[PDB]
Amino acid sequence: GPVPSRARVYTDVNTHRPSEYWDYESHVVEWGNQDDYQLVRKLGRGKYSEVFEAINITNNEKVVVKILKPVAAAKIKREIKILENLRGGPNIITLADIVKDPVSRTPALVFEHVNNTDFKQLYQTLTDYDIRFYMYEILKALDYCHSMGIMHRDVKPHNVMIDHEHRKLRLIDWGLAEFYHPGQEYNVRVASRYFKGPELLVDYQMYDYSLDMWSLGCMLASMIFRKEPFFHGHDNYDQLVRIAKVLGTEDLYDYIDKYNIELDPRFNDILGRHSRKRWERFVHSENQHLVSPEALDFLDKLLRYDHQSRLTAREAMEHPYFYTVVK
Ligand SMILES: CCc1ccccc1-c1ccc(C[NH2+]CCc2nc3ccccc3[nH]2)cc1Cl
Ligand SMILES: CCc1ccccc1-c1ccc(C[NH2+]CCc2nc3ccccc3[nH]2)cc1Cl
Repeated sequence: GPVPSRARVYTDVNTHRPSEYWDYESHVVEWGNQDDYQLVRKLGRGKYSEVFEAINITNNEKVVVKILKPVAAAKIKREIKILENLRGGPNIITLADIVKDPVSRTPALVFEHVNNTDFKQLYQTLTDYDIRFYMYEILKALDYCHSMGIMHRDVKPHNVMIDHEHRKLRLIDWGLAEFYHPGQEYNVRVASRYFKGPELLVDYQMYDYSLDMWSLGCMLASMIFRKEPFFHGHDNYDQLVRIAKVLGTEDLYDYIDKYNIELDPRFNDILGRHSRKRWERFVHSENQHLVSPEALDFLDKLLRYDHQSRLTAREAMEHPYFYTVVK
């Protein structure tokens, strides 16, 4: 059987919490008044939800309304509990209300308003300084939820809202989030395929907060190397092959040997052998302005097969990549 694994930080935070903190199934949903909101314009969507800019008529304030489709609606208690637990934390989206549409029986989550800057245009414009600044903002959100015994499990650009005018960031869409309990075996079918950590791709269920740190490295790699997504797999097996063509197979087999992981028996024909690529092969004239030895050293410390060997969110914040960021 596989060798067990525990987080190297915030391991015991949920054991010292009363059961009401993490036992989301026992939480009672206090439903607000849906007549308190007027839908103004669509901001965007997801496979799980329809997102709108709205007005809260009880205080004439702009709000964000997330209408949950049945897939997202199934896990509402867990999403609500996690949002309530993290409310007020650094760069965490603020849940303002929970409502239901009498006509369709569909629920919706109401959030604080975020004046979001263009998604497909933020990726193209952020300077070297901006990337460092915003990465540090994400790390504040990640260290916070991890410290509160929660794994986001869906870190990607679509789940990060940026108000570039006010240089404000929010870590959003906590629908896939989970409470970390040491020794617990989690479902690996979490997050987008592109941002999945190798622990998920190899069916290593006993994962932890470090999964978010892999996803954060995928984001950074994509940004500095101007390749979106950075690991573009066709399916879950191929996703690991894409990772292996950059990180090499040798470190991958050391990882599976360390935890005694069993791969599919056709593993040698699917994965084969691949050498570790040097980060310099991804550095060209058009992206060299985003690359520094500190960016590469930081990246290398996030994109590690061994989930126990990646920087934690707090250690990532001490990295020299962030020295030039005004604090
Ligand atoms: C390559 C990603 C990245 C790497 C390093 C630093 C920042 C970012 C980033 C982070 C976030 C965004 C903006 N993403 C917007 C996501 C979004 N907008 C929405 C609007 C409505 C509903 C959901 C929504 N999700 C853009 C970017 Cl470029
Ligand atoms: C049943 C335990 C077992 C005993 C002996 C040999 C293999 C397995 C096994 C163990 C796990 C799985 C499913 N997980 C496969 C993970 C995986 N992802 C890959 C991506 C690329 C290449 C191989 C890959 N294998 C399938 C299997 Cl068959």
